[PDB]
Amino acid sequence: MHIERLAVDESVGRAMPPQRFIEALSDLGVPVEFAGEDEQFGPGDAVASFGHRDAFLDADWVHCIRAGYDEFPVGVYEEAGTYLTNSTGIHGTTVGETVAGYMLTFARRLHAYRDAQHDHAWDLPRYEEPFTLAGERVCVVGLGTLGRGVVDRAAALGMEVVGVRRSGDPVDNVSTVYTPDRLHEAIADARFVVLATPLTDETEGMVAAPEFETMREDASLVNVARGPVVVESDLVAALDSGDIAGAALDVFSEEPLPEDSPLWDFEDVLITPHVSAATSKYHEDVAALIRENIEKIATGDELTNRVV
Amino acid sequence: MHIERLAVDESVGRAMPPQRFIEALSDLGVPVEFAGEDEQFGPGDAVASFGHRDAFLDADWVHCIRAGYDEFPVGVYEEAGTYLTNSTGIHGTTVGETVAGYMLTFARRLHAYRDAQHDHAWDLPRYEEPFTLAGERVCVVGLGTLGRGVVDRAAALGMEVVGVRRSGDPVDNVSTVYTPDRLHEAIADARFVVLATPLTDETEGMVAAPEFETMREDASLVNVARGPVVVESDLVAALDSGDIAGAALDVFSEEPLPEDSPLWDFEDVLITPHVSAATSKYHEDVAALIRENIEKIATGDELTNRVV
Ligand SMILES: NC(=O)c1ccc[n+]([C@@H]2O[C@H](COP(=O)([O-])OP(=O)(O)OC[C@H]3O[C@@H](n4cnc5c(N)ncnc54)[C@H](O)[C@@H]3O)[C@@H](O)[C@H]2O)c1
Ligand SMILES: NC(=O)c1ccc[n+]([C@@H]2O[C@H](COP(=O)([O-])OP(=O)(O)OC[C@H]3O[C@@H](n4cnc5c(N)ncnc54)[C@H](O)[C@@H]3O)[C@@H](O)[C@H]2O)c1
Ligand SMILES: [Cl-]
Ligand SMILES: [Cl-]
Ligand SMILES: [Mg+2]
Ligand SMILES: [Mg+2]
Ligand SMILES: [Mg+2]
Ligand SMILES: [Mg+2]
Ligand SMILES: [Mg+2]
Ligand SMILES: [Mg+2]
Ligand SMILES: [Mg+2]
Ligand SMILES: [Mg+2]
Ligand SMILES: [Mg+2]
Ligand SMILES: [Mg+2]
Ligand code: NA
Ligand code: NA
Ligand code: NA
Ligand code: NA
Ligand code: NA
Ligand code: NA
Repeated sequence: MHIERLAVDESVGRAMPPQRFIEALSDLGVPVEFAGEDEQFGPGDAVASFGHRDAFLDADWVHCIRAGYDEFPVGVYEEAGTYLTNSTGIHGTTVGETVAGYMLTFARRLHAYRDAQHDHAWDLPRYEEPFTLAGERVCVVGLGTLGRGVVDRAAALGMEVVGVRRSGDPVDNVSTVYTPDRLHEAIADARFVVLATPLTDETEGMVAAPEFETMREDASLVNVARGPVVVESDLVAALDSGDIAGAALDVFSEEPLPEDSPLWDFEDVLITPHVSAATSKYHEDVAALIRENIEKIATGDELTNRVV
Repeated sequence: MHIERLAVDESVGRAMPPQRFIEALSDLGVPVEFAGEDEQFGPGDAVASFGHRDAFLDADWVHCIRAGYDEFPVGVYEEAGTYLTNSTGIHGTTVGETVAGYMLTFARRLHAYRDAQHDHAWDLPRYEEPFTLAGERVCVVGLGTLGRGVVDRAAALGMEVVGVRRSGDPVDNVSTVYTPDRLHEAIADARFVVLATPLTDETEGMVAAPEFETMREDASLVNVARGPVVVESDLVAALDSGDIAGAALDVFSEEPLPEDSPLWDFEDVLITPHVSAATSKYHEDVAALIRENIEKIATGDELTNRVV
């Protein structure tokens, strides 16, 4: 096909300033322009956006600036003949680092020390509290971009790494790969269980009371996927009961996390506001995907990360 | 003529429960006995201690359970004929992990999110705040056990690593090493400056107003060495002025850090209570060194980590 301009929907501001992205693409080979929420599109238009608007169905191509596309109506794009791509592939370093940071925070007790800092308290941990990630086990559920970003960093810190993916096939830096059939075996002996799957009707509610029972009482859950992969109320009950020790949570069933959620108040819960992938260079990272697909369009090659 | 007993001074409790350590020393071939602060010593005694007591100068050998021995009067041990060893070599994984945790905390803004957690605030970072360690520069000052623990993990996370040591000679995972006379060159372009030297006459007050001026305004100091390597009042002044952005501090010129230190109150300072090396297995890690040196002394070999 033939792209005549890239419209940058104002919604991209949920992850990056639109002007930074626009200017980053000054040499793309088609003009790039800010688009407000009430604009119309037509033949030749590509649109980069955070979320979906029905107006985009008059464009030739929509690039979702997120990895997760579970809030796009994929069926309506098919019918309109509008291509849809996502941003999978670009979040491995940011998420991987964040998750390494969560794990090190728990091992080295940094969050407890931060709490004490507010009170000007020189508070020493219990002797049994501080440990090293070296030699501890992590299970990574989902072994795509996010999961591999986590795996690589965990392995380099000397962790024992296992994980779960649909094929069960070997993955670089993972000692043992399990199919989803064997989730309970995969999580049972892990100090950390990390969720890195898309939200689909197959992964929704995957981690609930029975999984928390299976998990070690000294283990922590990490959710950087989507909130509804966990049954949130079961997680609260598990934390209350001591079925698991704690959790690092970047995503929730309702975001922003409501103020009356019990999750805020657990010492060994870390709440982060859907920012495990945040980066001051997100504009460059998304721009690279746009450049790639503009080359594919020019040459008549299949688009990267095409959803429909 | 042999070591006939190992006394465990009560001061070891500053780091680990004494009876955990005593029980870890059950293999040794000499009895292991708790010693209170009024114990007398004599020929054939070895003593494991946190700090110095003049009573130890009647013993044959003191093992300091810390890496840093700056609080010991090394001069008087020589005249008394008492050997003195330290615990250098066992803190690379713990401190390396803690420092990686500090740097990831700053990059990923985890400390800011923890502050917000207390307020149930879903506070989003400014676009420029979150970054990745990958591609950022760290300068590690001191390239022994602690500094190489730091370096190896920084390198594995994709950082650019430079550093300083007395000889200025190469070190694995350090792309450029500088002599101490080139400290300002080493630190000038670093996003993180990590201190990992002993406290000596040479290093006391190494990092002061001129060093904070040279450092990038966006840089963070990490001190896991000893407080007095920094001129603490100059660090406060630099943070007030914005000469640097912040700091992760495990050690202080007075410990416990007084409740009225200005350092508690900076958002981008992390205070930790001299616990970057804390570990639930410290008793095992130190016992290994004791076993090693009991065997060295028994056989007439040079002692490991002999100071005097
Ligand atoms: N928190 C954040 O800011 C953030 C950032 C990016 C992505 N995400 C979320 O993470 C998801 C994954 O992103 P990605 O870029 O790694 O995608 P990806 O397509 O590269 O990887 C997905 C992986 O999940 C696996 N998977 C699917 N169903 C599974 C199941 N039932 N059990 C186990 N594994 C299963 C796949 O087989 C693959 O290994 C996104 O869909 C999005 O929801 C969150
Ligand atoms: N925070 C903690 O809990 C904790 C734990 C262990 C050690 N420490 C401190 O860290 C210090 C270092 O321990 P280590 O085991 O790494 O010691 P080490 O002897 O293995 O290494 C010391 C390093 O510092 C370097 N150094 C000395 N003078 C220097 C100078 N003027 N400029 C630059 N580099 C210089 C040496 O060349 C060497 O590379 C200890 O003496 C102790 O004070 C703190
Ligand atoms: Cl797969
Ligand atoms: Cl040296
Ligand atoms: Mg508006
Ligand atoms: Mg506690
Ligand atoms: Mg189940
Ligand atoms: Mg608990
Ligand atoms: Mg609360
Ligand atoms: Mg702020
Ligand atoms: Mg100077
Ligand atoms: Mg500033
Ligand atoms: Mg205060
Ligand atoms: Mg020998
Ligand atoms: Na991917
Ligand atoms: Na460990
Ligand atoms: Na459990
Ligand atoms: Na050493
Ligand atoms: Na970076
Ligand atoms: Na400066």
